[PDB]
Amino acid sequence: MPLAKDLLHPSPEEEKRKHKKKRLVQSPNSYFMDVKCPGCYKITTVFSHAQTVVLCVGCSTVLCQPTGGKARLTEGCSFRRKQH
Amino acid sequence: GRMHAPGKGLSQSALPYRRSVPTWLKLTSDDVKEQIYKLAKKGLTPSQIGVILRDSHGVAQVRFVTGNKILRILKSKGLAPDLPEDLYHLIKKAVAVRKHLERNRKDKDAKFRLILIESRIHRLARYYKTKRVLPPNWKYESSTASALVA
Amino acid sequence: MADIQTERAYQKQPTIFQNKKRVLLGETGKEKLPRYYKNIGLGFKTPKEAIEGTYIDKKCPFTGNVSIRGRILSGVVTKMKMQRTIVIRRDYLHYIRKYNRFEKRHKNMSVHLSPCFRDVQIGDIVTVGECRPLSKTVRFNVLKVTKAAGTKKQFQKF
Amino acid sequence: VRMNVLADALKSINNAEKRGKRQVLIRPCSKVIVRFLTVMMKHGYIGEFEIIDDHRAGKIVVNLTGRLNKCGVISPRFDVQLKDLEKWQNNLLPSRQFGFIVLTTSAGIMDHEEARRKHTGGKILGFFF
Amino acid sequence: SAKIVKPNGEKPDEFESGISQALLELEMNSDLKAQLRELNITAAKEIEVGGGRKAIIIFVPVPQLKSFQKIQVRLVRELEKKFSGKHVVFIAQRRILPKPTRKSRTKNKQKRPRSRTLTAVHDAILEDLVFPSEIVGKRIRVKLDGSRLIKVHLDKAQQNNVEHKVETFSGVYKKLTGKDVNFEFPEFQL
RNA sequence: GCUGCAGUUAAAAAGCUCGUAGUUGGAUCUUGGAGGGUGCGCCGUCCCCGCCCUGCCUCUCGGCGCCCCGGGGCCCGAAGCGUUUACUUUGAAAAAAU
Repeated sequence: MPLAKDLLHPSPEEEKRKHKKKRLVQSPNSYFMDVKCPGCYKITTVFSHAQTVVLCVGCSTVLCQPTGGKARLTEGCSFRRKQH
Repeated sequence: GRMHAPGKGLSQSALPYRRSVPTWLKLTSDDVKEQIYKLAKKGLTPSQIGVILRDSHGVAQVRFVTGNKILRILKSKGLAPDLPEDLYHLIKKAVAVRKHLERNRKDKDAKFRLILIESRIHRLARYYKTKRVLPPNWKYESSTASALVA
Repeated sequence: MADIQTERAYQKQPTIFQNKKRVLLGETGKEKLPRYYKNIGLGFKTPKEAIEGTYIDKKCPFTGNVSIRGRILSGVVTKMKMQRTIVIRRDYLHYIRKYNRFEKRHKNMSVHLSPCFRDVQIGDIVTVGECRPLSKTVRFNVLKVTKAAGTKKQFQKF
Repeated sequence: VRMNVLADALKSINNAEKRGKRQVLIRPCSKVIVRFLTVMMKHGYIGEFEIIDDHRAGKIVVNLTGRLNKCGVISPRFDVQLKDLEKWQNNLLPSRQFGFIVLTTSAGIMDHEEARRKHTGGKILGFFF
Repeated sequence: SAKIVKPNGEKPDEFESGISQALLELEMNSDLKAQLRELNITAAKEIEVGGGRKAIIIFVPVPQLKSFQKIQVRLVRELEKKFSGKHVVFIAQRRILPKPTRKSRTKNKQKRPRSRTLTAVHDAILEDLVFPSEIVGKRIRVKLDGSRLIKVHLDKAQQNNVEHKVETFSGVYKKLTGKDVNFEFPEFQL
């Protein structure tokens, strides 16, 4: 705190380190993804932290299990984010 | 911070700005309202519907893809149940604690806790009642509560 | 309605006379009771109930012999235990300089309530007007029922 | 919890200037905070400020020079009677000459000088010098 | 002609007539007709940009907008090209209701909807002036001279459709509210 | 000790928490030009004021009035008239003595 910051334009790096609620103007720190499993060809959208089992469209498969935080995606899987 | 303890803990959603979106979100109001109603048929709570919707199927907030909160959707279909859910789970919790205390008359901690829960209930009901949701004269009673929650 | 007349004495408005009479239909005559009313003034609409009604109430401001002069007050209805009379609670602010915050204070005021008003229910805000001593306690008379289903805490309908 | 929001904004400022700070981020802001920040601004006691729009209640960045000894808030918002304004400024202002008592009147949030000129009065918000 | 689509309580004309005709010109076509046809407009107003290329502002019923949103980009592209020398866009007429006083009188007129407030409406104007981008954030700057300026943050992607426009959005906005608006770009959370 | 007190150790925070009264309660709904007072020798200096660079409706009533076949409809003062207040502001009403 040396009488030097531009509270209005703070850096993206140290904004990105701060608590989601402590951010200049707030915003979350969580995201969505599309997920693959070769056998099917279509793609289920999933939330980064998830609580629910998420199962795919048809195959009783799996597609992550939950945790304290981010859902752990399951073994042989792929995932683009992603939007805006 | 916190009401019935000394806990401080800040913890939250952090809801998004962006006014509109998601944009990568196609589907439609049609779609998710059907989804909601069908889930609520199955007995699911609005909290629960919001979660399962969130993670399994694309719905960041049901509010955004439909100008209405999940509970309001339920109530408009005709799925709203008798008392609000928070009040339910409180009443249910005080029930389970009460059943445990009847079993174990020696547990003073439990007696303290039962009080806390119960106070939280009475205040919440006072609030719901003030606001018409509950008929003025609504009260939670051990005797009848057990019978009420199930 | 309920038979008014109820008591032992024949209830009637003074100096409003009858005379029924012979011939056909009615029979006598159809209304069978001439009724006399007046508007209180101060722009208080004399409710239909007063004109339409059978009830006697000398104490009534519209139908009865009482004049409304003096203070016109408003209060919230605390009690409607007594027949034809109510108790209203009047909140007011008391100013205390000696150091300065004044503290809410209240007074209850007994006030006669004509049968013309109904749904006088506790919680209702009401406008009463000063009057000649009706009874040892009662100085006032309910002139207008302010109402509201509002105060929502429930949903009123019509 | 929170009773008032102004008192926080003002204090935050005062501690900024006391440190030797030249900016602050107050939260959460309000029409009344803006109006007060504005009266301060007109007079010089702060530089320019900026209301950032979280989708919540707001956050303000004030850029401050250093002409500010103190900006206080009066709670509760006592009613003042035109010849209690004369009594207030004397209670809490450095010299008769300067510093402002800022109050809220039916005709706007204003410094008491503007109050005297309009010839209206009301309830006291706070002050500065 | 004038009767149909320039209506909304006044016939009128000239530009409204031209643009309407342009819509018809577009109407001949395929999928670039039938989808539009439903759409209708209340009025057009023209206001300039400082060196002197004018901007044309179009007014919509508001229940309509979702459909207008449906096309927008493609249509605006056509209107800019056919009608060139102008910045075209789309604003929805919104009602705005006055805050009651008191003695305004007050015969407690039916509540009113936030979705009727002057500020909310203005916010809507800002939202309408830019399009598919999104307003990421906002700030208000209090100038030394009692002035206020609103910094309206913008997204990033697809912006280009708006990039050249910006100045007009500022001017257009001014004509409506009398407030000053400024535009910026962000950042990308990491 | 309102303004304007002290309570770790000096006299003084209940062992702790629940809790009714009472008190206390987030953000957010409208955006120069001249008139009059006293200073300085026809000129001006310095306040104060309505301005430039937002009560609706009526049009139980009355009619300013607009259109229809005695029947109708509509629609400056006055009227309708107030959503409630607190507040504050401007008046009156405000014993003499003091």
